[PDB]
Amino acid sequence: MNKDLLKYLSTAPVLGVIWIAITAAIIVEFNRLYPDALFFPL
Amino acid sequence: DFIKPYNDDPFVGNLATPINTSSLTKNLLGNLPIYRRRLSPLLRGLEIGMAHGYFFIGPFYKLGPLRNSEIALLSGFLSCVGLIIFLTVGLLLYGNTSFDKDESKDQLQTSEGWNQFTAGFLVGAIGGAGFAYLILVNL
Amino acid sequence: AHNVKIYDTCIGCTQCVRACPCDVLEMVPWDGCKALQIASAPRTEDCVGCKRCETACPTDFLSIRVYLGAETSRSMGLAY
Amino acid sequence: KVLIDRNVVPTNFEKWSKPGHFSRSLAKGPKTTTWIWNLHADAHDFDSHTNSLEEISRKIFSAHFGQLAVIFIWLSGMYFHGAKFSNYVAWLNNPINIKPSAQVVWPIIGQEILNADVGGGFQGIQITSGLFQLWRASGITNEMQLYVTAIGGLFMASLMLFAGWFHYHKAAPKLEWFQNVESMLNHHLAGLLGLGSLGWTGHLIHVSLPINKLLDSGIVPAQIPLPHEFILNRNLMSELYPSFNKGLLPFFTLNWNEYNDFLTFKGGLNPVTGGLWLTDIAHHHLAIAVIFIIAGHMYRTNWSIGHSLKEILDAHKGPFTGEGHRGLFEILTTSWHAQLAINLAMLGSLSIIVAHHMYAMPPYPYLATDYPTQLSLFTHHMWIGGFCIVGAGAHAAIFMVRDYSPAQNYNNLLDRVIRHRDAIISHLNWVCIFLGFHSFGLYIHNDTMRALGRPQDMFSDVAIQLQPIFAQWIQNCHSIAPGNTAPNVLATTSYVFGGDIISVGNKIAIMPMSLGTADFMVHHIHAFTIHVTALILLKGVLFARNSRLIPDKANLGFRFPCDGPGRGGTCQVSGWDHVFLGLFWMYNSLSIVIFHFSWKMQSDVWGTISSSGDISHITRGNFAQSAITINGWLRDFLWAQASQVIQSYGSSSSAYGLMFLGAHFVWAFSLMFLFSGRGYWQELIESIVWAHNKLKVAPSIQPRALSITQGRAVGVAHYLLGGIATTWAFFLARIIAIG
Amino acid sequence: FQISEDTPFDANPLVIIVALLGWTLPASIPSNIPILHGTGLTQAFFTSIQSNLAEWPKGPALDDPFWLYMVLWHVGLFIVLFFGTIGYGISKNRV
Amino acid sequence: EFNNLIPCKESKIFNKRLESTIKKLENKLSKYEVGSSSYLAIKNTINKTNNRFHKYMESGVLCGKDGLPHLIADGRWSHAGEFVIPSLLFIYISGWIGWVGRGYLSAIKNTNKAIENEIIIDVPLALKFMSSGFIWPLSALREYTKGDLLMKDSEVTISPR
Amino acid sequence: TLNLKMPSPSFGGSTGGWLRSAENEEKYAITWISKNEEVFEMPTAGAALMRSGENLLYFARKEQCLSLGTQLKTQFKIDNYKIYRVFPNGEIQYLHPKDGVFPEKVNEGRKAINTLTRSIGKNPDPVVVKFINKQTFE
Ligand code: CLA
Ligand code: CLA
Ligand code: CLA
Ligand SMILES: CC1=C(/C=C/C(C)=C/C=C/C(C)=C/C=C/C=C(C)/C=C/C=C(C)/C=C/C2=C(C)CCCC2(C)C)C(C)(C)CCC1
Ligand code: SF4
Ligand code: SF4
Ligand code: SF4
Repeated sequence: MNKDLLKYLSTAPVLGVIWIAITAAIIVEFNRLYPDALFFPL
Repeated sequence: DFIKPYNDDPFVGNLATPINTSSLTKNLLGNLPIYRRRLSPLLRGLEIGMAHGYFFIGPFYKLGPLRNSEIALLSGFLSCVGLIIFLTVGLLLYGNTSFDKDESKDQLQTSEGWNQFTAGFLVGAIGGAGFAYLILVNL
Repeated sequence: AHNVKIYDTCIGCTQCVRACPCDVLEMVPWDGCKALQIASAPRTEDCVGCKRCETACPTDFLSIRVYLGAETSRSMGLAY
Repeated sequence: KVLIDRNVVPTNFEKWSKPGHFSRSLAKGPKTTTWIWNLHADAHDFDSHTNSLEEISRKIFSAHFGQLAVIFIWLSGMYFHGAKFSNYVAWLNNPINIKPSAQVVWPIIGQEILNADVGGGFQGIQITSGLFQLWRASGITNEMQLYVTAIGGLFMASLMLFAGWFHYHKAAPKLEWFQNVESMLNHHLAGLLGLGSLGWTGHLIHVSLPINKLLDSGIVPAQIPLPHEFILNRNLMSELYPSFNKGLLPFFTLNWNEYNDFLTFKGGLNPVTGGLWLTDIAHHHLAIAVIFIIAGHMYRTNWSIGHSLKEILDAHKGPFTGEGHRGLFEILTTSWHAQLAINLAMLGSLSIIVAHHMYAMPPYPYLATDYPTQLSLFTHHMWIGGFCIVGAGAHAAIFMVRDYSPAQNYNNLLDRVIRHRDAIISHLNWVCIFLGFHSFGLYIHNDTMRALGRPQDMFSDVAIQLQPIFAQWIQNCHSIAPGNTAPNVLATTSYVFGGDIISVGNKIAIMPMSLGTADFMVHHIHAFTIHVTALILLKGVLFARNSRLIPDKANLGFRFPCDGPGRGGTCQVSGWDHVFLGLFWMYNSLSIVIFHFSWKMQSDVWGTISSSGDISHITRGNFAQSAITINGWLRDFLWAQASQVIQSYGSSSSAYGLMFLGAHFVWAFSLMFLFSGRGYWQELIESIVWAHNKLKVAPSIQPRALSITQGRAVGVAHYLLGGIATTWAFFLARIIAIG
Repeated sequence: FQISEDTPFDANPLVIIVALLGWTLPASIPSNIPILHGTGLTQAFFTSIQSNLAEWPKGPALDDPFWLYMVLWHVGLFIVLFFGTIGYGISKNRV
Repeated sequence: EFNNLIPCKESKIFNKRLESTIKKLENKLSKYEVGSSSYLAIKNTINKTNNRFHKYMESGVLCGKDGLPHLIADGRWSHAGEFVIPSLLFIYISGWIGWVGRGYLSAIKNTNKAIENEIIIDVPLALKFMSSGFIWPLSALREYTKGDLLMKDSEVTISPR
Repeated sequence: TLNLKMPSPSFGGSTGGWLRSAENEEKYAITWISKNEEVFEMPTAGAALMRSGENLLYFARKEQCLSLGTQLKTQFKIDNYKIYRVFPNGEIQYLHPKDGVFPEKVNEGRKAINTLTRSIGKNPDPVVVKFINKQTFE
């Protein structure tokens, strides 16, 4: 893959957005599949 | 063309325009009591007082809190006198602080001159208010 | 008038003098630095206290310092 | 002449990983976090990147294609949401009893509550953009037509994106091409506006007219022929509009009166839909098309005929104005900022005209009795107008700092304006004080008199009256004009001026708006707020280059925080700082305009009618007696109408409750920036940096407090966002409940 | 008369006379619209003046055609006066 | 203790909340046709609501007189899931983020691209640090005892006093 | 000496010029020599026409004169300008360039005013000058 493009994908805002979006997705998907966890079940 | 430097001096902060330097403007201002030639400060004050006192009664008479009463006009007159006294004290305070021993050649721009003008304004103004009352109380 | 002082860390770069819009400052001969000159403030009666001189000064901390003081018509920058 | 340079700029990603390549100052890279903010702030300040007017012009032209691409994607999205996620077809069948919706939320963390019961078996967010009414007027009757329009939008977006790339990287026009202002005007008048209007007339006559006539007669949408049927089978048209039997012969022989069935001059409103007659709209566009195509033959291009813009300008000089318009042609063909200033002022002013004209002469079917849409469209277009006007001030000031020269402006109108700036600003200062006292002062008088138990001493319709007699007289002229000064018009331009109460369903579409003391008072508030906004912006422009305080201000530039604490203190002297302050006053001004609109319409216009004919207004005519005190606005407007937004939790309007609070938060947060200064913040950051250095976790890009100017920018941006979004939430929650 | 500091101005009252005749004549061409009756704007205005002076103290009502006549008539008079002054100014080499 | 509280399964207010919530949803459900997308959406909300209330009932979370779950965060282990266990989870994750971020910062300072690698991340280098976070507590503890965690007070800049 | 009869640039006038305080407190004069007629910007706003030869302008503030001076130097390469303070009583002080040479250029004869033989960090604490007329920066 093109090195200049890869360098662009490594810039702070691009990595910032991608990483936050993945994190946000993980939280969304946990809450979509295991909803309403007010506490750890034990 | 019509707009020119003021007093033929382009670096003074003013312009000569129709509003400030036309013949009509110069004729009007020159003959107003404050500027008019060969007037004493007392007479300047007297004429100014009369003109102002006369018109002061209208707002108080027609729009004051007693406008709808039988004594509307008298309330109007007392309100003027009240206003006139405050304005006179203003004039006293202005003269007291603004003039000292400097006997300028204008006359009016002096302690004594300004005191004559203030005397005029007071008597003129109560007079003019008085005269307006007499017209209105009849008509 | 404002007080302007020049301290002995001056490197005689002239930038404060060039920055000053009221001609308060000038360069005078000196032995203390490689440039063989120091800034001077002989006309502080004309100082408006804008602090452009301090902005221009490269040394750390500053070599020129403006202490705002008693106001006059000159210092307040009045054209009326 | 077409003048171009080919293969100018290579296409690769090399510079994408070199932030701030475009600027000499930024290309060296950061030493400090200030650099990160500067990168964004300076990205589109093209004339700060280069001195070449040719280079600047090329970037602008290409950026414009970029903007058009974005607008096509947005437009395409609206159509696609119409096609895929809306109750458009259901609404088409029953527009009085179905709320439009074209946004549906996914069921996550309980947010599906926001899918409201809008009717037609549908659940979704109720929209207020007026798209459904637009699409109905266009003759769209099914989701297939929306899908295809959406796809066409994506095609156009891609075409704009190609043109942007092409005209920057591959075939960039020369400066001489851009300075062809005579040719540009001819093409934009005759071509863009003229042919645009003619083309739309074509759609109106051949598609909108028949379909809407059938819809309004009560034919079911699915039973109406498709648009092309009316084109191919003329008899379908001639059934509806008999003059189509005569074809195009009346046109070429100037027997234009033959077409008076589909080209009308009715005025008023369609009684079925409560919108303007489409036959009037068709005639409007035909007339406009003719005028524009003629207008676009004014200027000289490649032949002997036409005017030189320069020659026109140079001739207009009189005894009061020195060299007159001499030198303006050079300004307006060498300064993009000067062009932007004019064009923002006019575009903004136009948006405001659109707001007023669309509520009073509702052009779309079922717009007038969709109260949420009426309120939304007026408010939206007022805001867009305000922001553009403040922008005009910004770009007028930037011109004065960067592009003005004395040699170009010797004793012309521009020179003569700046030579009496003290006379202009002093008088505007006075008129603002006068207006402030004799407008807002009347409300304070009234509050005081009513609190003191003296209603007879108030300025009101039932005490000391201030009747807007001139506005009342104009209303009367407009009401009697049909068949008089407008002899061939059948009805008023607007029922707002007088005449009938138009109703659709049992909802009032439009009716006469009485003007009394409360209307007089609020009009002088508008005069006041607009004059002050003008004062601030005008002052910024006229004193951008210098003042008695700062004789060399232009050298400091457009955007600088101050010139130090001397001369008494010089914070906020720059042109930029006048825009900053002007934004708050524009915000203040337009807030009162939209509040006036909201309350007046609910009190005196909108509502229900019985069969007997008894009008019941939303707030029952309380405007006349309540809108003449500040307490009345606080109580009968803000407190009373906030009931909807404030009681919205646990319902489909709960999003508005949340946005209302969220917007109050952003507003208050703005004050941290506006009321403080960076000296405090830079010192605080020093202690925090100490802790990071101690733990060997300090960044090499050193943390700095925001610049003085950025602090101000952040402050006003949060103030506006918070303030405007609060009103948005307030308005929508209210009007969706009661309207 | 000087329009400014040391600037003599003509102020020829023929301009006013020519303007008044220049407007009043064509404005007296008759019309067919109901508000102007079968007369022109000049006649309509002059008639409304008479009819309103017949009720000396009582001023014209809002809805009286007088107001429309007055404004329309003055708009036309003022346009001719305006261009007339500029025209005379061109002839006198004000520019 | 906690006499002002009661288990949510024993709470009449908590049960009434379920009843009233469902009753509202079933009224909303009656406006739509059986089988329609709208109908199925409302049914999913009804099921999700029932699941939530039953889950809390079976948990042994305490309810106030408002009939809402109240959490105990004093340290007692019978309520560990309400705060202590979430807390340990948070500390483990947040400490990881901090530790790997601190490690990356230090790595790039020992290069010529100390500033460039802050705005344009060296992604391989970053992923190496991110991958190494799972034993940050021990790493951090050893670094502390080695005297590598902290700078001396005399090696950090300070202002006049 | 100044020379009050020296001619001025051509200018139609503005409202930005001097007011009463110039007449009865002090005003400033700037003179210069230009090779050719040329348009320049007034620091009080507006375009004015520089005469070829001698030019005299009056301003309310010293900063206005110096601002014009800087414009003359930068834009027109005129470095022969002189600035004077003019009192109502008729007295005239020459101000700039004070000794013939611009202040930015070192010149023997000048003496250091307001210099201190220490760095800024060696000033005494405010408490030490409490109840005496000294300043910490003296
Ligand atoms: C700011 C606008 C405003 C206006 C227009 C009014 C008007 C009024 N007030 Mg209200 N009032 C106001 C604000 C205002 N008020 C505010 C902010 C408060 C504080 C809460 C009040 C509290 C108040 C009280 C407690 C009372 C009033 C009362 C009144 C009435 C009588 C006042 C009077 O006699 O003045 C005297 C006026 C003058 C001496 C002169 C006015 C200015 C002149 C006309 C200007 C002329 C300029 C001229 C055109 C220049 C031409 C020059 C050239 C041609 C020569 C009047 C209706 C009284 C009342 O009874 O109400 C019915 C009363 O009791 N007011
Ligand atoms: C704090 C004390 C105070 C008092 C006792 C008053 C009293 C009054 N005010 Mg109010 N007023 C005040 C503060 C006060 N004011 C302030 C701070 C404001 C600004 C918000 C106002 C604004 C205001 C307005 C706008 C109006 C009043 C009016 C009135 C009068 C209404 C009752 C009436 O019907 O008389 C009718 C009035 C008369 C019969 C005339 C009485 C005039 C007296 C005799 C003049 C005396 C002047 C004094 C002795 C001069 C020397 C003082 C100083 C130079 C040493 C009453 C005299 C109304 C009024 O009528 O004023 C003329 C009115 O319109 N007031
Ligand atoms: C690896 C990054 C890192 C680490 C280990 C720390 C550590 C610390 N910060 Mg700092 N901080 C950081 C980044 C970091 N910070 C950033 C980016 C900012 C700008 C927002 C700050 C702003 C900040 C302030 C204002 C304060 C601290 C304080 C502190 C101390 C107490 C905990 C705290 O309050 O955090 C609070 C910090 C935040 C809420 C900011 C968000 C942290 C982000 C999410 C971390 C960024 C991670 C980075 C992008 C990962 C890339 C790694 C990858 C390339 C491998 C602690 C020494 C406090 C202190 O001095 O106590 C003594 C304090 O008042 N920090
Ligand atoms: C409307 C108009 C105008 C204006 C006007 C005016 C501004 C007026 C004013 C006026 C006035 C404002 C007047 C006044 C008067 C006054 C008088 C008439 C007085 C009198 C007095 C007397 C008779 C007496 C006195 C006395 C007495 C009683 C006793 C003791 C004291 C004395 C001696 C002082 C003009 C022209 C622009 C234009 C046209 C229209
Ligand atoms: S503060 Fe301003 S005026 Fe004073 S010496 Fe410094 S630069 Fe000159
Ligand atoms: S700027 Fe600072 S270092 Fe340079 S000459 Fe002035 S005081 Fe000395
Ligand atoms: S307070 Fe801030 S903006 Fe004002 S003079 Fe000082 S540094 Fe400049």
